[PDB]
Amino acid sequence: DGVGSSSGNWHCDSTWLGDRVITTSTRTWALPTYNNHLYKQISNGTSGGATNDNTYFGYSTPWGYFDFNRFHCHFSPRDWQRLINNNWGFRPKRLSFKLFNIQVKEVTQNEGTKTIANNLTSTIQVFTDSEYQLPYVLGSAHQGCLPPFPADVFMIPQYGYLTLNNGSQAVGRSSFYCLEYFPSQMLRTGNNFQFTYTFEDVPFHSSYAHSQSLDRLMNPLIDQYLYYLSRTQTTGGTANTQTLGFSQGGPNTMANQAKNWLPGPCYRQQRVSTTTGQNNNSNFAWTAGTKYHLNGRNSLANPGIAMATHKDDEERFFPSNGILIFGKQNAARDNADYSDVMLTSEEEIKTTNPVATEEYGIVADNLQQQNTAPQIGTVNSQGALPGMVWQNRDVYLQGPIWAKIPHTDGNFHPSPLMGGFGLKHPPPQILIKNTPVPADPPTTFNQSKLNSFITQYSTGQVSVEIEWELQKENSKRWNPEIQYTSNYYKSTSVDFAVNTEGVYSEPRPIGTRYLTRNL
Amino acid sequence: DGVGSSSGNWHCDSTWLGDRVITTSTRTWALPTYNNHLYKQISNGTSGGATNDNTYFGYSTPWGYFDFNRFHCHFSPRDWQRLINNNWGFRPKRLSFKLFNIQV
Amino acid sequence: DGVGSSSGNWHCDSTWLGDRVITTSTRTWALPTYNNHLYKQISNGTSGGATNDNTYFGYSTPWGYFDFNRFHCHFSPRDWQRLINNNWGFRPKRLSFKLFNIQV
Amino acid sequence: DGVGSSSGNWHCDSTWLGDRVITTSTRTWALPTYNNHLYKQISNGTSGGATNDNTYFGYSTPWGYFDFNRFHCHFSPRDWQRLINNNWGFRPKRLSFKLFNIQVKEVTQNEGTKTIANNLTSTIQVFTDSEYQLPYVLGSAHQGCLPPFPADVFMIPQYGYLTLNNGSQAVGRSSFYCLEYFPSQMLRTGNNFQFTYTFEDVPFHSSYAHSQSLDRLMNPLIDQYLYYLSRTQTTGGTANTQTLGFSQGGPNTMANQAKNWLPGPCYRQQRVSTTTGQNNNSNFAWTAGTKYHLNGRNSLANPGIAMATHKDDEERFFPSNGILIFGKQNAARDNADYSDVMLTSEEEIKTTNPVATEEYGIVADNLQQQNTAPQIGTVNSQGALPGMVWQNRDVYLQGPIWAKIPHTDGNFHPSPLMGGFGLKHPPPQILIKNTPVPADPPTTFNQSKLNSFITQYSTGQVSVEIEWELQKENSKRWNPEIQYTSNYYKSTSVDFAVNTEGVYSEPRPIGTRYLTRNL
Repeated sequence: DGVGSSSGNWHCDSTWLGDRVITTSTRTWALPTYNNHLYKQISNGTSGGATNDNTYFGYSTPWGYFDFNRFHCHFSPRDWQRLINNNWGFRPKRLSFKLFNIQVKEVTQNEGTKTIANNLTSTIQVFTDSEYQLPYVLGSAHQGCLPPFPADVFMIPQYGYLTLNNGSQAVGRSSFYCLEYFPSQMLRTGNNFQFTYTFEDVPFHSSYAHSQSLDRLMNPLIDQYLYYLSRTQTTGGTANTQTLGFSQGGPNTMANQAKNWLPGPCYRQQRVSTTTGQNNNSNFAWTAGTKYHLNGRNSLANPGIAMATHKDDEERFFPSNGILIFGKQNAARDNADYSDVMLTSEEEIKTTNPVATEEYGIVADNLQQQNTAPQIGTVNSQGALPGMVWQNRDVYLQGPIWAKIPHTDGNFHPSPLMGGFGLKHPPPQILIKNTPVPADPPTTFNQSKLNSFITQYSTGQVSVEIEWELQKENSKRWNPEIQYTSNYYKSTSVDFAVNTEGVYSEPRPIGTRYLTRNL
Repeated sequence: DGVGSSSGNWHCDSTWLGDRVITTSTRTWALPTYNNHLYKQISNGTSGGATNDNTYFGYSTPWGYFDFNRFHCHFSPRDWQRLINNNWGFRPKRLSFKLFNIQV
Repeated sequence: DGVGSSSGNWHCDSTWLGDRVITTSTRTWALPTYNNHLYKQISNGTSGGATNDNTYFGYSTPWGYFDFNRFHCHFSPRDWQRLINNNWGFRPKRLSFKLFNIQV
Repeated sequence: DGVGSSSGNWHCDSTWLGDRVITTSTRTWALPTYNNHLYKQISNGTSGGATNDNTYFGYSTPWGYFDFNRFHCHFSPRDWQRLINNNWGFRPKRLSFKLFNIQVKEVTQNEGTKTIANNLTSTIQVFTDSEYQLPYVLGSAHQGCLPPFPADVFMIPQYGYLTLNNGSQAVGRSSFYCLEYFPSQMLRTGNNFQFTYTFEDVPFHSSYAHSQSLDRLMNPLIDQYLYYLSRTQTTGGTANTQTLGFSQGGPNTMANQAKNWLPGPCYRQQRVSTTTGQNNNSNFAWTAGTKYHLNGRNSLANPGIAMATHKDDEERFFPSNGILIFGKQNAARDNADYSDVMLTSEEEIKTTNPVATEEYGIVADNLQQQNTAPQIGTVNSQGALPGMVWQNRDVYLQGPIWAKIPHTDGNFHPSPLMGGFGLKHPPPQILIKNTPVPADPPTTFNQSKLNSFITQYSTGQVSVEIEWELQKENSKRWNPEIQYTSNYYKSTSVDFAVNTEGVYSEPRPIGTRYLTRNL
C-alpha cells in the first residue's frame, strides 16, 4: 500500500453470457470540502414569497455521497440496445463497489497566485449505511450520478436530509443525525475501499409490449353462450313501450361481451398539447395539476400511477404531470423550451392501462323508475378493483433504477412510480468526506472549536460492477418485431457520441419495450 | 507503517447488550507547540490586587494532554436517554485508547 | 383433588428477558346462573321506536364466557411504560389459561 | 392433605447446645377481612388541628402480615435469663416459618342471631416478599407481634404503607403497590406453607458491660514519660507574670494524662426527673425535644444515638426522648402515668459513651493574647472523630430484634437506633389474606365490580424457629458478677406469670448486660 503504487485498475466493460450480463464502469471523481466542515440547520418557511407547499426543515452536512442509480451509469447505448431488442425482462442480482487511486491535495493561495500540491499524509473517510440508519436520499432522482460517458470527470454531491417540520420550525419528532457517529474507514493515498452487495429477489422488469388488449381476448369467430340485456324498449313504430330483450355476444358486439378482467387503476390528469395553439390560454400547470394532499401540503402526483400517455393517433397529447421528462444537453434549469426537453411516452400500456387523460369508466348514479330516467357518473379516480391487471411504468437508459421501499405497515404494489425496482433493502448509501486538517493552532490554549483549516480536495476513481439476470424471449410470432435502431441516413454528427467540442449528448430517451408478448 | 497508508479507522458508535453498553468515539485534534519549548516557573503572590487566597507556585510545560473526563465525550444525547430512563445504575469497567493518522 | 386442598396458586407477575416479556395475571370471579337455565330467542324489529338499522335476530344462553382481550388485563401501567418507551414493536406468541379454586 | 388430618404439630421449645440455642414457638392466630376488600388512599394534611410535622400520604390494604420481631416472641423469661447471665454475645443465624392447621370460617347474621360455620372450600393467600419490593414495615416497632405468652391468641395486623407526600397530596414520585400483583400460595384447610431463611453475617450483640472506662486505662502506679503544659503563670506572691511550665502525668493527675482514645458521639438531650417537683413547670416535651429536620418536617430523634441515661448517683434523670419506654399491662394508650410505664436505662455504657444530657466536651473559641483572655465553647453535638469508640444500645426481652438497613449510597454504623441487628436483607415480610368469596351475583350481567361478599375470617397456627449463635464468656475476674435474679422474698403473685384473672404480664424490662469484660 505505497505512495508510489496504484491501488486499482480501470475496469469498464460488458460481458454477456446467455442469461446474465455483467457491466463494469469506472469514473474519475473530485470531492471538495463541503460546508466548511459544519453541519447546518436549514429551513424554508412561509415568509416572503414562499408557499406552504414548499416548507421544509433539515440539515446540510460536510459529507458527499456516491450515486450510481441511473441506468446509463452502467449500460452503454449499444449495450442497452442489445438488452431491449432481445430480452423479455431483466433485473439486478449483485454489485461490487471499489474506491481507489486516491489523491488528497491541498491548495495554497497567496497573492492571487494559487498552487496545488499533494498532501501525502491526509485521509478521507468512507462508510456505507449498511443498516439503513440515515435518511435515504437516493431514489429521489438527483443530479450527481456517474456520467454516461466514461471519459467525463465528475463532482461528488453534497449530502443533506430532511425531517418533520411545521412551517420553518422543528417539531418534537424532528431528528438530527451526525455522520461522524458512524464508523468509517480512513484512507490515505495508497489505501482502497470495497464492498459487495446482493439484490433481494425482485420481479423482472418487463421489456415487452403486449400484442393483445384486454378488451379483445376472444375468438373472433365464435359466439358466447352467455347473454346480456340488449333491449329495454320495443322498436317498432311510435307506440314504444318497455320490454326486456336478451342477446348473445358475438363478433360484431365485442364491446358487449362478458369478460373476465378489468383495466388498471386511474388517477386522472389534465391533457396538454405540443401544439400550443390548441391549449387554453392560462397558466394552468399547477392550478390544473393532479395532486395529493398530505398534512395540509399539496404535491404534484408526478408522475403518478402508470397510465398511457395518449390514445390512438394522438401523439401531441401528454398528461401535464404524468410522464418523465429529460433535458437535452445544456438545456436550461428553468423555463426550458419544448425543443430543449425530451418527453417520454408510455404508449405500450394502453393495452391494459387506462389512458392518463381520460375517465376510467362509467357507473350508475341513481335508481331508474318509470318516472325517472337513468343517470350515469364519470369515474375519474379508480382504486383497485378485483380483476384488475396492469403494467408498470417503463425504465429508460437515462432513468432511475431502484428505490427504497418505505418502511411502513402497508403498501400496495410497491413499485416506484418514477420507474425501477423497489427494494426493502436497496444498495446502501456510500458516504465520503475529506478529513479536516487544521491550520496552525494558537500557541496558548483556547477552548473554542477550531475554525481555521487547510484547504483540501481529493480525487480518485470509482468502480461499479453489476450482474443482471435476463429473461429470454420465447415468441412464436411469425412476422418481425419492432426494434430500436440507429438512423439510416446521413447526419451532421453521430447520435450518442461527442461534439466537435467534445460534448457527449444523448439525443433521445430509450425505453425498454420493443418485443411483444401476448396477454 | 507507510506515509501513504492510514493507521486507524474512525470508530464512533454505541452498542447495548443487556447489562453492558459500549461506547466509542473518535475526534480530530490539533496540537500546537506550547511554551516555546520551555518549562517556566509561574507564581501568584500578594502584591498588587492579588489576595492571599489565590496564591500559587507552579510550572508550565511544553506538553499537552488528552482529556475525556466528561460524560458527553462518550454518550450521545439519545444514548444518555436510553441509559437514564431504563437503568437503576451504571459504572465503568474498561477502556481502550488509540492515537492515529498523525500528521506533523 | 380434595375438598380441603387448593388446586391453584396465585400468579400475577411480569418478567422481562431481552426480547421477550411474560405477563401473568390472576383474578377472582363470580358466575351467576344465567337465563334461568334456558336458551331464549331474541329479536328486535321495526315496530315502535325501533329503526331498521338496529334490527337483529339471535339467541341468549345459559352460559358465561371468559374475556381477557384488553391490554390492561395483562400489563400493569408501569409495565406498559417499559414497553412503549423502549421497543419498536411487540406481538403475542403464546398463552396459558387456568381455572382453579372453584367453589359452588 | 385432608379436611380431617392436621397439617402441623405444635412446637414450642428451647434447646441449648454449647454455642447455639434454638428456640421454637407456636401461636394461634385470627385473621379478619380487612378493608372490605379494598385498597384505600389515605392522607393527613394541615387542615384543622393537624401540624405539618405529621403529614402523610399512603394506602391501606386488604392484607395482613406476620410479625415476630420482638425477642419475647422467642425467648421465655427463664431462657432470657440463661442467655444474659452466661454469654458475652449472641446473634441470629437462621429461621424456619410454618403456617398450618388452617380453618376458614363464614359467619351468618340473621335477625340478631349470628352463627359461625366452616367454609371448607375457601382459601387464604400467603406470600413472602423475598425480593424486598414492598415497603418494609417491620422494624418500626408496631403492635401485633406474636404474644409473649404461648397460650394467648392473637389477631393479625393490617398492612399499610406510605410514600412521598406534599401536605396531603401526592407528588410525582409517589408510588402505588398492589399486593395482588405478586404470586401467592393459596391454601385450603389441609394445606400448609413454609419457608427457610438465613441471616447474613452480623456482629454479635454485646451482652456485657465494661469494667473499665476510657479515661482510666493506665497503670495507677506509674508516670508517663510524656509531658503536658501545667503552668501558664508564676505562682509566688502578687507580681505574677506569664511563664511556661511542663509536667508529667501521673497517678494523681489522671485527668491530664495523654490518652489514645475518645468517647463516642453526642447529640444532646434535655434532662427530666422522675421527681416531678424538680422539673420546670412548662409542658416542654416536644418544645424542648431533641429533633432532626428533614424536608421541612421535624421529628423527635427518639431515641437517637446511644448515650448513657444518667451519670453516677442520679437514677432520677432520663433524656426526654432518649430511652425506650414500655408500658405495664393495660397501661393506657395516651397520657399514661409514670407508674404505668417502665423506663429503660443504659447505665452500662457510661463507660465509653457520653451521658445523654450533658456536653461532649469543651473547645477553644478564640485566640488568646496578652490582651485577650482565652474563651471556651461547649460542644453539645459531636460527630465522629478519629479515635472514637462506642457501644450500641442494649436490647430487651420486650424489645425489637432486627431492622432493614435502608438502601442508600452511604451509612455510618448502621445499627438500628431502637436496638437490634441491622440487616440489608432481613427476614422478609410475610403477607396473608383471606380470598374473597362473592355472595350471589345478579342474574343479568353488570360490569361493575362486585361489592357483595360472604363474611369470613380464618384461624390457624404459626410456628417460628430461630437458631442463635452464642459467644461464651472468658473472664479471669476473681469476684462474682452481677446476674439477673428473681426476687427472693414473698409476693402476692409471681413475676412473669399469670393473674388470678389469667393475665400474663411482664413486670420489668430486662436487658442483656450483666457480665463484664475489660476494655
